[PDB]
Amino acid sequence: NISPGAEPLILNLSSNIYSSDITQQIEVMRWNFFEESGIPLPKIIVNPVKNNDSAIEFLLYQESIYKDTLIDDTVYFEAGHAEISFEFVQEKLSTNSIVYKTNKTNQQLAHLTGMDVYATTNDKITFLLKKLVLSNAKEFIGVQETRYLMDIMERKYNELVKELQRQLGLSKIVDILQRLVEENVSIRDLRTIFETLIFWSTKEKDVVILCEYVRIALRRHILGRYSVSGTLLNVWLIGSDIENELRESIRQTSSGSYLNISPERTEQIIGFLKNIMNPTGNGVILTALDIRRYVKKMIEGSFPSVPVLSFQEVGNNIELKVLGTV
Amino acid sequence: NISPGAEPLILNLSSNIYSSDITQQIEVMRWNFFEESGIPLPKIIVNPVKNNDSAIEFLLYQESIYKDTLIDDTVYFEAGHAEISFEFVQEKLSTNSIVYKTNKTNQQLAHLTGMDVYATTNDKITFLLKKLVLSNAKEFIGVQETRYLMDIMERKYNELVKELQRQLGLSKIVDILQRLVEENVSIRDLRTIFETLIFWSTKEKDVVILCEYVRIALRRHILGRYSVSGTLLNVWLIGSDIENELRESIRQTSSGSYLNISPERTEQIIGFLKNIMNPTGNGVILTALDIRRYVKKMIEGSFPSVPVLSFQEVGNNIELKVLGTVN
Amino acid sequence: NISPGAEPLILNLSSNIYSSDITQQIEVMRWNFFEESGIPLPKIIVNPVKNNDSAIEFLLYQESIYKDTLIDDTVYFEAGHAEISFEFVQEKLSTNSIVYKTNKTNQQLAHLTGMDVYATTNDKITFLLKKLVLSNAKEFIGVQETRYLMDIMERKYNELVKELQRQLGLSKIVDILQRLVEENVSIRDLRTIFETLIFWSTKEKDVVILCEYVRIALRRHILGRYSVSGTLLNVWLIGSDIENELRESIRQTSSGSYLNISPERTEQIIGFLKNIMNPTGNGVILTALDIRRYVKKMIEGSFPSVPVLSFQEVGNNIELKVLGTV
Repeated sequence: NISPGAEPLILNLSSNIYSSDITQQIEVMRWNFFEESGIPLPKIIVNPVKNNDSAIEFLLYQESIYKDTLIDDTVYFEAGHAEISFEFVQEKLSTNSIVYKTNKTNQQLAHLTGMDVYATTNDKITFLLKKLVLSNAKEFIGVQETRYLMDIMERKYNELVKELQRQLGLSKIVDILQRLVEENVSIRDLRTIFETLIFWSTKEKDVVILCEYVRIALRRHILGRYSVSGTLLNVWLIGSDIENELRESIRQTSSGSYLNISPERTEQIIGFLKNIMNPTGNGVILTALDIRRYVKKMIEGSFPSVPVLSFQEVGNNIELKVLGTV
Repeated sequence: NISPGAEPLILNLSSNIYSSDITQQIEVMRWNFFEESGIPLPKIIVNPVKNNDSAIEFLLYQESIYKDTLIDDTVYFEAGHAEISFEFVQEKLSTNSIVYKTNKTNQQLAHLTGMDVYATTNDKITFLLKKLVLSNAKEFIGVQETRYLMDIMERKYNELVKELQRQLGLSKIVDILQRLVEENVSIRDLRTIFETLIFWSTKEKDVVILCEYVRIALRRHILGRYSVSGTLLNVWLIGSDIENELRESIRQTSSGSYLNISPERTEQIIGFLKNIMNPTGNGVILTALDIRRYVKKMIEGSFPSVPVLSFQEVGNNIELKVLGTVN
Repeated sequence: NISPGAEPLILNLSSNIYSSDITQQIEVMRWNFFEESGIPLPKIIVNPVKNNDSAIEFLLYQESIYKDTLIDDTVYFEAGHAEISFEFVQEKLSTNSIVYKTNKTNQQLAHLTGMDVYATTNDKITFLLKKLVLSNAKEFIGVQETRYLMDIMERKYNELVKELQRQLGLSKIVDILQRLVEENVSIRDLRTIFETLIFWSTKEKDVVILCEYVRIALRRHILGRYSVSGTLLNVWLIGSDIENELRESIRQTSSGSYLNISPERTEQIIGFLKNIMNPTGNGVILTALDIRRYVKKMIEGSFPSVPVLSFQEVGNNIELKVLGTV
């Protein structure tokens, strides 16, 4: 018979690479993703393909998102605040995500240096899967999933849900939760989010503004991720001249808001930042609340995966180390 | 399966320090906190960590709020109206709370002087826990907890609750109770609070104003905490010039009300008070009702944990001893 | 588990003073208080403290209202219309109440003179308890207690209650009953009070005015308390000049009504009265209805516990003896 709709996630593995234990390991990855992101992923379907070409493929709503061949001669790795190590190879995984590859001979030096390394087939598969999902997180949270987070969360917190439903429309709650996952903020702490929306729902009606109040209320989550050992934050600044120019350039229409700036000046502004920033990263850009969403959307696509915060979200209690200013 | 939301409180203890009796002792601390604050805390979860580094950590809604290592060479203490004693070490526990540490050799002198001292692992844990909770009290009282205080409190006082629900909206009751816990006022006496709100609900609608009438009605609780032996209160004053200047500087917007004053003048005003006040504390600042909330929010962060009262909340019956005035 | 709220009344007694019979005697005091005041007190909790310091303490809604030590060398007494007797010691018990103390050796002369004397532990406790409650009577009558007086009082008088509920709001009935207990008027006769409010509810709406009509209707209770043997009333008068000046000084706002008079003139007015009045008391001050509530609130705190009546509440049938005029 006919199924409800396109299957959400399918993994095709050549039978050379396939194994009977990967299903259980994948079911374990779903929990780690939910506890860190607070996004409940659907059930993953894994199909063995009766070919021995060592190929793999990931399908999102039955469209191919990634296809490649696994080899034993190489190994994938991840590095934190640690220093750069020789012979690394960067490869793009999506328009907004990149992974690091190396020859297996380099394995122990990275492991000894403190880097995390993935070498077995099940590691490589699980690593690629989690990075591909994080890149498409906005696709997994919509009307039917929002309603599921509210059906749970009413077996306890029952009055909090009733009050929220009376103050905001369900279609508005969906837009707020989507803007948070778009920038990797975690939505695990729902009562902080719902309590903050109930309080401001009567005073403000702009969905783009409510988003920033929810971000300020999540201070402990944001600082606990980007700061080092909770005591210091590395920073780059935009400066009063560019901030003033950008603040004045704002425009709006029924479709939304945008900036009236030329492509040349935009590329120049980006070029200044590109020249000042070190390729090692490990830093953040601070800005005023009025321009933050536009500065992020402007920089997006050039040296992506760099966080942009604000002087209100970041508190006065922490220490700031400045590494440059545009 | 999936849990309702982030767990409210988790304590991680290295298995060297862990013991089987601490759960029961923690359950006893919850009662003492409820009777003094009137805030009902959720169930605390304690996890043993199979490491022997003597480390501990507290998680609030799964984010780390404090992490440290316990040692046997030092002891924590608390002092009331008593005099200052030698070799004390101050250490910050949060942006708005500080604790005093000392070497174990000093234990009996403080104990003999009348100070309270905490030395065993269970004491140190329970002491740090209560101080961290008091610092975050505003986080534990919201929409779902307010509704719980009203479901209890209707098995008796049933008509009082019906009248309150008809006069005020639940979201408004939540803002009032939060402003009280923000300044350590106790919310244990709910009928005094509910009776006062039913009386003024028609005459006044500003939530920031209703808060002050509830404070005046709680006179016996406030005086019984800061006065000495119920007979005398130590005081510092703001004076007519600064009060008049501050009263005129008030401004407002849809987000709320604020003061139009320069950072330099603000720092100077604070500097005068910082110079006049003695490091021992044991005193209070009196002010007019119109400026009290702003004076508190202004001084906050510089020499914190100093109470600010008013001439209407404090009665004419008690005696006032003045220890200085800003000019 | 969690109790409804702060316990209304708790008595802490040191084991040196505690006894197994005081509970029954306290339960007897509740009846005497209800018949005289018409206010139904909650159940009193008595806790023994395992110390022998002879100390006692009273807690009102878990806050300490009085704390002291009982001794055998002294005795408390009360005197009516009788003359002043030697060696009395006055001590304040609250902002508005004072008690008289004496050495136990003086016991029989006072007893013989006709004064009432309290000497045993149970007497001293019961005497202090009743005086502390009368001082705080306004705290024991509110929304939940008013509703209780109306649930009783409908097993009979059922139509009277229905008519009252249709004419006045419950929050308005609470303010009227509180103003009566604030000035020691008894609320035992509820049908006289309810019948008077049903009659005036349409003609007058000011809660401060309805209070005076209810006082006039209670003439037999008021005269039966302050007059001597029902035939004569001792009086002090304000006079036409001060009454006229006070009548003109009235002002009002949303919070209520008040007098526009200087502190110096206020202290002078009080000083005149303080000089004319004899320390023995046993008298009353008469005034016009328009100023009575303000004159009481003005004199309050200086030589308190002195009744203030009016020419409408007091009838023309009784004889008046004048002891001075300001």
